Order: sequence, then structure tokens, then C-alpha cells
Amino acid sequence: MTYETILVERDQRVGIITLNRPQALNALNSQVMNEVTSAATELDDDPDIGAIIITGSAKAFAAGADIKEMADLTFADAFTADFFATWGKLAAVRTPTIAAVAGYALGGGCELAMMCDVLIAADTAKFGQPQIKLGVLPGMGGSQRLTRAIGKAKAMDLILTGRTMDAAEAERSGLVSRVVPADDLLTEARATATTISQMSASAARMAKEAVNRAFESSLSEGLLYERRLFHSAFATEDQSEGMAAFIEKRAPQFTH
Amino acid sequence: TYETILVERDQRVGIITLNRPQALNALNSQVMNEVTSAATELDDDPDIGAIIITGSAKAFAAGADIKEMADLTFADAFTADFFATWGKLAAVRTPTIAAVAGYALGGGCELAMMCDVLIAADTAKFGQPQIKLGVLPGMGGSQRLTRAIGKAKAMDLILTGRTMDAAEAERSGLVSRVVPADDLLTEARATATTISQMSASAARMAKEAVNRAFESSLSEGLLYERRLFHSAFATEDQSEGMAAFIEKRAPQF
Amino acid sequence: MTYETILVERDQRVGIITLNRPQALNALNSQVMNEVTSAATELDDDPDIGAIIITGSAKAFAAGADIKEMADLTFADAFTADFFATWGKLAAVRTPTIAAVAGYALGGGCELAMMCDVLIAADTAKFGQPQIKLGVLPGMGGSQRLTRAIGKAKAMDLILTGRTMDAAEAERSGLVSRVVPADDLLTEARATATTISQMSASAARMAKEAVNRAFESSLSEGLLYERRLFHSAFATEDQSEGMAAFIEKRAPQFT
Repeated sequence: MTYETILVERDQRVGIITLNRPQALNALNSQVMNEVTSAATELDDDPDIGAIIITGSAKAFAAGADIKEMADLTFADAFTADFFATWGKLAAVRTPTIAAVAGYALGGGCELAMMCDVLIAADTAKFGQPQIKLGVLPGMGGSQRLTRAIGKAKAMDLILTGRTMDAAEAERSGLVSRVVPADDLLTEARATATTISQMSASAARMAKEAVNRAFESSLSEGLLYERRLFHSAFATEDQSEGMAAFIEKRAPQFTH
Repeated sequence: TYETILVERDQRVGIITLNRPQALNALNSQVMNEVTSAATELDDDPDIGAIIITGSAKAFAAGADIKEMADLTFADAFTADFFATWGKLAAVRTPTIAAVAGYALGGGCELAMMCDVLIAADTAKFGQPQIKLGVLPGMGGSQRLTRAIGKAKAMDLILTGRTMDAAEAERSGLVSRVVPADDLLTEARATATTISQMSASAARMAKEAVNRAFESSLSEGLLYERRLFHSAFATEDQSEGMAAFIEKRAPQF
Repeated sequence: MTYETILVERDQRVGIITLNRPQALNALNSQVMNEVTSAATELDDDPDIGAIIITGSAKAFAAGADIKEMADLTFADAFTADFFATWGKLAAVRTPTIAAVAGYALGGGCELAMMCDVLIAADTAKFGQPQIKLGVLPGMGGSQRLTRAIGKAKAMDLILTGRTMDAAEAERSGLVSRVVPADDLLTEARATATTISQMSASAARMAKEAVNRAFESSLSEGLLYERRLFHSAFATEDQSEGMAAFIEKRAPQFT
């Protein structure tokens, strides 16, 4: 399809969604929400895609949101619209997703990055939750996902003060998978996406789903769910080919 | 008037300074009741938007009065629900800052973890040495420490009683920031001032949403936050904050 | 007893379980699972044991599993056996366990290490979750314990790419307790075990159980659990002696 705020690219088994509002420093709005989730969902249902990247510009992954949509928003309209709920569709994506974050990832932007499974950051990446300064708070999962990544003391710090966090701090805290030089961000993200998309598709979906369990229940239930999923893998051809390949000292030819 | 603490107000920030220097600010029952009383009074004061808790340069709080526990029987502890009063600190709705220098050991460390924001001096030494006394943490240590720095390190700290310096606390998830010892009180006031200057309802909601991350599934935490966020739009502070932003000025809440 | 795939030694109040499959880099398999859990269980019930070390060789804590064993498994075989469930027995051990990890700890090996309470890593340690490459996923708690230790973005990365993590990253990410020089792994692990085993046995077991609570319920419930366990500690002679010793400024003499 054609979109207005994003560009969508397919190369091999990798899909890439590039936020495209340069005049706004890739600020999120309701239209961006709708377009990204439509794109991501459409990519998720494509058998020829095994990984999805979401990225912005070198200057901004996403520097926040259009204040106009929130400025004269009333509680009635927010409640009626369930304002931001549509973002949940990105989390419902079963194929692995990778946020490639360069420069500014602030408010909504940082929240969008955290929605992704894998987070590769440029060395220029700046994260933060400055929503408090506008007299509000995170509304796209920030108080949940940030706190679960970096712990209470830092989560409370960023959310109550709005201070920024650079890439190196993001990396030692739990917020990002790894950090790479800014000129190599897109190349690294593609390489990570490539590797992931060459794994067995069900095994990757299963592995991602199992990790996601770790934030939804007791440890004891997470362990049970994982083990059962693990057992199910043995009904898949790819488990059989994967192990055979290992033993026979050769490359696995996955069928998906 | 208090015996074991000093309480001070300035603008919209309140400071509770632990005041038992002859005993390294070691916690006891009086300290528990006074700190929690002062914090609760500050929480109900609408002229207060942030609360600092700190000790001295040498020790935030080093352990506790052991004679208060030595001869306790199970029946005594159960009847008294020993340490339950500390729960009043976590119920404080206004943001709290632990400004930790020097020794934060046992209860001292647990008191620091109860606060929302933790600013440590470079001299801060954290530890859970309760095991050495033949008991364990009883003020949230096994729960808050583990959730901050992970199982491997919490197990290490709680079972060997080894201490952890400010740098390790910072890379592990225990403190928000580390600052030079001479700047601790200054920096915490700066952080407190900043928080106290935000919308009171907005910061209470933010804090409360963050606390949810430890009480339920992510699924439920996400829904709660989104509902809280929705409700913020029924506040006048929200209209002010966004209007102040457009006009590139400071909000007048 | 005597074992085929492991070695067991006892000194003072510390027990050591050494993985012993050098021909296969200590790769896990059903026998290792059964023997390791049997040994741990026996050490757990020995009153004269206060700490338990699990370790491998300097080249590998445990590099992967016998893929040969899982290769021809159908879903039915895995379902019937409840494949890997027996590992649960290790975490049911009440005495503190310490994983001393040198070299390779990949897949099941990394999962094994994470099951332990304390993890001492040699600077040569290499952690990974490469299960995905075989067209499966972590089956021994990897997706669960790794995620809880290092956070979502890093666990996703490891589990979805199979990349390795060195001891230094592991230490700053939350995965390990401490990193020491390779030549001193065993020495330092035994010092840590000696310290833990010299604590009150009951107090150590309680603190360990309290800590485990932090992954099984909400924070409010974990708080109440720990306070009540704390209350009951006052019914132990060790509480009474340990506090008396501290107050009397003398060394404690436990039971």
C-alpha cells in the first residue's frame, strides 16, 4: 500500500518500516499509530517475511508526539476512543521486531522502541520520558516497560524529572540490546534482522512468545509455558532439520 | 518536635534527616514511628510536592538497634507485626527521594529502597548483613533488592552479607544517580525542587503508575497506565502544562 | 553414591558437584540431569552440608546438550516424558546453591547456571542461548530466567540470534553475581560457599526462600511473605544466638 507518514520496504525475509515525518522530527500521531500498526500487521501475515524493523531518521527515531492531538483532548473523548489502545497491535505482532533507534527517542518515541522485541541503538541515541513536564504521564506503556527494563530507581528518575538517558547508560541499564556507531545503525539492524529472519519461522515466533511470558505470570508458570512450547517444537519439521544439521555438521535448510 | 529525626520545609520540598549520629543513624522503633509520622504529615500538606529522606555524610543508616529484637519471641513479633509500620512510607503518595551517603546497611538499605528515587553519594556502601545475625531481611530487602539488581546479586548480597559500592549499585539498578559526596544534599534538593515543581496530581499518577509495574502482569499494568493517562485529561494542570509548553514558558499549576 | 557423568566431593559444610563429561564439553543429557539432581537432593538432606557448588571444567561449565538425544524425539515422547521437567528438582533444593562458571555455558549450560542462587563467573565465561539455531528454543527456563535477569531487549537478542555474552557484559547486565580471574574461580567459589555454609543453616534457607518469592507473586505479597518468615525466625535458637553474639561482641556459635 501507500502510506503518508511511513515508508515500507521488503528485502528477502526482512521488512522495514521507516517513520517519515522529517518536518516533525518523526513525532508520533494517531495517523502514525494507524499506519505503523497496519504495516506491521500486514507484514506479520506475510509468509515471506521473518523479521520486521522499525526505524526513523539519523536525527530522530521519534522525538515525541504532536501536542495538538492532546492539547484540547477531554476525558470523555479519550475514554471513548481508548486513546493509544491501537498501539497494542504492534505487541500482538508474532514475527520478531527490531527497533533501530538513532538520535532522539523521547516520550512516545521511547515507548515505541520499548514495544519492539530487539532494540539496536546508535551511539547518538537519546531516550527519555519527559511527559510529566506537560502535566501528564506516559500513556503508551512507558511506566510499565521502562520500569521493567531498568529498575525502579531509574524509571522513577526519568519519569518524575524527565531527564534524558544516553545510549551508553541505556545499554548498561537493560533498555537496549546493543549499541553501534551511528553510521552503521541501519547496516547492523539489517544484519540482525537478516540473521533472525533466516532462523525457522515457528521457532522464532515460539521463542519470542516464551520470552514475552516472563512479564505476564509467576516464574513457575513461565517455566511451564516454555517447556510445553519447547515440546511442541518437536512436531515441527524445522526442529528435525535443525538438529540433523547440527549433528551432520552442515547448514540447516529450514522449511518454515 | 521529634527525638530521632529533624524535619525541615522549604518551598514545596520537605526533608526528613535522620538524627542519631552517635549510633550511625541505626534504625529502631522510635525512628520508624517518627519517620513514618513525618512523611505522612508531609504527604497531606498540599504545600509539599516532594520529600527527601537522608542521614549524615558518614551513614544514611547503619543497621538497627539489635537489643529491640534480641529477646523477641515469635508471639511478640507476630502480635506486634514487627516492622509493618514502615509500610506507611510506601503508601506516601508524594514522590520520595532517598539521599544516601556512606553506610546504608540492612534496614538502612531497605529504607532507601522504599523511596521512589535514590540518589547516592560516591561514598554510599550498600549491604544486607542480616543473615550474620541468624535472621533475614524483614523490611522488604529480599523483595526490593532482588527486583532491582537481579537474583544472582541479591542472593550474593543477602547470603554472604557483602557490601556493594555506589558504582556497582548504579550499573546494577539500585540507585538513580551517583554524585560526589559534597554535592549530595545540593543535588537531592535540585531533584526534589524539580519534582515538586511538576503538577502534583501528574507526579502522583506517574509514581503510582510506575509502582504498578511490580504488582501485576504487564498486560494489566499497561491498561492501568492508559486509564490513568486518560483521567489526567480531566485535570486543569494538564491544560496548563500543555499551554505553557506551546507558549515556551513555565507552567503555573 | 557413585556417578557416571558427575563427581561429588564434600569438605566441611560445603558440597561440590562437578560436571564430568570432558569428551563432550560437559554437554547435558538425561543422565546428567538425573545424576545432578539426585546428588543435589542428597546434599540438601545432609545436615552437615550448608552450601552446594555446581561447576564444570575450565573449558566448559556446559556447552550445549546431547542434541543426539533430542534429535528423533516426537511430540509424544516429549509429552510423555515431560522432557526436562526433572531439572525442577534443583530449584527445589533448600540449601544455597552456587554455580561456578568457567568457559562455555551455552543453552542448557547457561540455563543450569541460572537455576542456581549465586553465580560466580571466571573471566573466560561465555554465555549464550543458541537453541534457536537448532530450530527449537530454550526448554530449561532460559526464556524465563534470562529475561528476568538481563531485561527484555538483551534476552530477545540472545535468544533470537544466538549471540554470546562475555563475563563482563553478563556482570553489568544482571546475569552473574561476580566475575573473578579464571585461575581463581574454584578458590573464590569455595570461599563464597564456606561463608554461606558458616551462616545459620535455617537463616540461610529462609533468606533464599524469601528471595525466590520475588519472582512468584506481586510485590505486596512478597513483602508480607518475607515479614512473616522474618517473624518466625524468632522461634529459632540461631536468631537468638546470632543476635546475642553480636550484642555480646563475640563470635556466634550456631546449632
